[PDB]
Amino acid sequence: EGEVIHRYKVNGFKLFGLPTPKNNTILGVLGKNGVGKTTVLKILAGEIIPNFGDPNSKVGKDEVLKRFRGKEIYNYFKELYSNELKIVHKIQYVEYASKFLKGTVNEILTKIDERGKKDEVKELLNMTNLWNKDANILSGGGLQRLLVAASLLREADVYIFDQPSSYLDVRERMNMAKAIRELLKNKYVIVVDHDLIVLDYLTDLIHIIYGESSVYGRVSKSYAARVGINNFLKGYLPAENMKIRPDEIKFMLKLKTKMKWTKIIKKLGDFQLVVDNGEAKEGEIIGILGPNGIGKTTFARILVGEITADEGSVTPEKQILSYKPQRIFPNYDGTVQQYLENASKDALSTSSWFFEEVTKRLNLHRLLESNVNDLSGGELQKLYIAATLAKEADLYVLDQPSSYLDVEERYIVAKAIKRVTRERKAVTFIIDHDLSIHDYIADRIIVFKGEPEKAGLATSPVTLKTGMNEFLRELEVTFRRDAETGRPRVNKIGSYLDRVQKERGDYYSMVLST
Ligand SMILES: Nc1ncnc2c1ncn2[C@@H]1O[C@H](COP(=O)(O)OP(=O)(O)O)[C@@H](O)[C@H]1O
Ligand SMILES: Nc1ncnc2c1ncn2[C@@H]1O[C@H](COP(=O)(O)OP(=O)(O)O)[C@@H](O)[C@H]1O
Ligand SMILES: [Mg+2]
Ligand SMILES: [Mg+2]
Repeated sequence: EGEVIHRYKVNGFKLFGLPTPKNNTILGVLGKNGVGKTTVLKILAGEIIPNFGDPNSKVGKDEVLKRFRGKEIYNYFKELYSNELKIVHKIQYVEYASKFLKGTVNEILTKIDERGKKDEVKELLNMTNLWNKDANILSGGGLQRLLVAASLLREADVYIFDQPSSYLDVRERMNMAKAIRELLKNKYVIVVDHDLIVLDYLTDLIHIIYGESSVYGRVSKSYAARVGINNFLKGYLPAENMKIRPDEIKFMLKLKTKMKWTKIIKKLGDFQLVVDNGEAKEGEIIGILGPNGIGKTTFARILVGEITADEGSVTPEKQILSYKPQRIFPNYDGTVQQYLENASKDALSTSSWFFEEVTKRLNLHRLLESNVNDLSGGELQKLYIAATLAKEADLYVLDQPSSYLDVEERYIVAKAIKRVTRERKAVTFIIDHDLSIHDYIADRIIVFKGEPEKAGLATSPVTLKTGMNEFLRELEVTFRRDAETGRPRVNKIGSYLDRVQKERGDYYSMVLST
């Protein structure tokens, strides 16, 4: 019911509504995958002409303008279609935007530097490492930084960023958010992202897109950024009168050592890793965070006996472990069902707590006939997370499980990790680059500091407060608690609370409504 903006094919996905871009404003778009976020951006960018639900018909620009006349969006579209707007679009699929890239990072950026901001962006996005590398040879994260950089250098009216936090480490995400905020004043900016802290930093306004993945999406009205993210956490949109999730994502709610490790040293070629002694309690979640190339995965690999430490040990030396590696690939002949059944009797019995909380809530129950090699990154991720979690263990290690996940699935996963760990009185280490995930479920954290590729030093497990304080300080940002949802809120650099908390040394504030 309502007015269809676009439909790709008969009986296919349909989109209802569009957000209006606003000048001198950063507009966030948020929702689970498969609901039309990328479609919305491509419409806004002028790459797709809305067909108003008829994929047979070739709608012209004139027709689109007649259909919008009187409405909020008309004027944007008039300017778009009358070629009065220069549009920059940092596309979602960065790996596809790679095979048309000739030359080094420096020379690509030098070619397109229209705003004389090359050197500025180099600094802001910390690109000196990438500087004389071939665009062709770049990893996910280097490509993402190169395209975001390239977008910042362009002189344009509208800048569109589809998921710029993908492949970025915790530090890079924050730098990218600072860079966009700083360099794109007095422009139309639209951003889609699944990292809530990135969105919170970047956005003035927020639209939620909700619906059923691959069936339909509807765009909410514009909310003030803070409110929009809060309604998303509550899972309720007041204006639309819409329960978009049956439960809420709540922050800040309310003995024996199961394992202990000495100082751990590991040298790999050039890179030296040092990890401080520590211990973990039964039921406890230790988040691990730090930039990439710093030894987090090496540390994971030491804990699972894949790599031997050069000095130091973990007691007890042999325990039942369950491991979700960072690098995920289809390595199995059989179905999702066969793979899950192999892992646990629980995982697929409609009878257990697991099936409904994890399996079903991950929507893995819909992929049972699929064989593992058919699955997308997102689906393999959930499959490996679910399998890992279904196994009865003393120790769980999950490496970057939020990669490939949308904004909903990461919190469903987060919740599950907590549930399994506490249920089974186990230790869980989770490495992740989404800071809200840590805030949401980590009981203590380990911070990795140093120089990517050369040296990493990791602290013992400390309180979120103790670790975040030191981590945020280096990163030069301050966090407070939102009054309504208790979610972390990042003070925009320069802001009222930002310089005061900075003087106090209170970078990670546990105070409500700061
Ligand atoms: N060219 C297309 N033809 C048919 N279906 C498409 C096409 N492009 C996207 N879709 C579908 O529309 C839905 C919404 O996709 P998209 O806008 O990319 O979602 P999101 O960005 O929110 O993940 C998904 O079903 C997607 O596969
Ligand atoms: N087997 C290895 N041999 C030599 N160097 C390695 C090996 N495995 C990882 N490295 C290097 O060690 C550093 C630490 O990597 P890793 O533990 O993968 O970091 P993170 O998970 O923090 O990104 C990286 O620079 C990586 O290239
Ligand atoms: Mg998309
Ligand atoms: Mg890693």
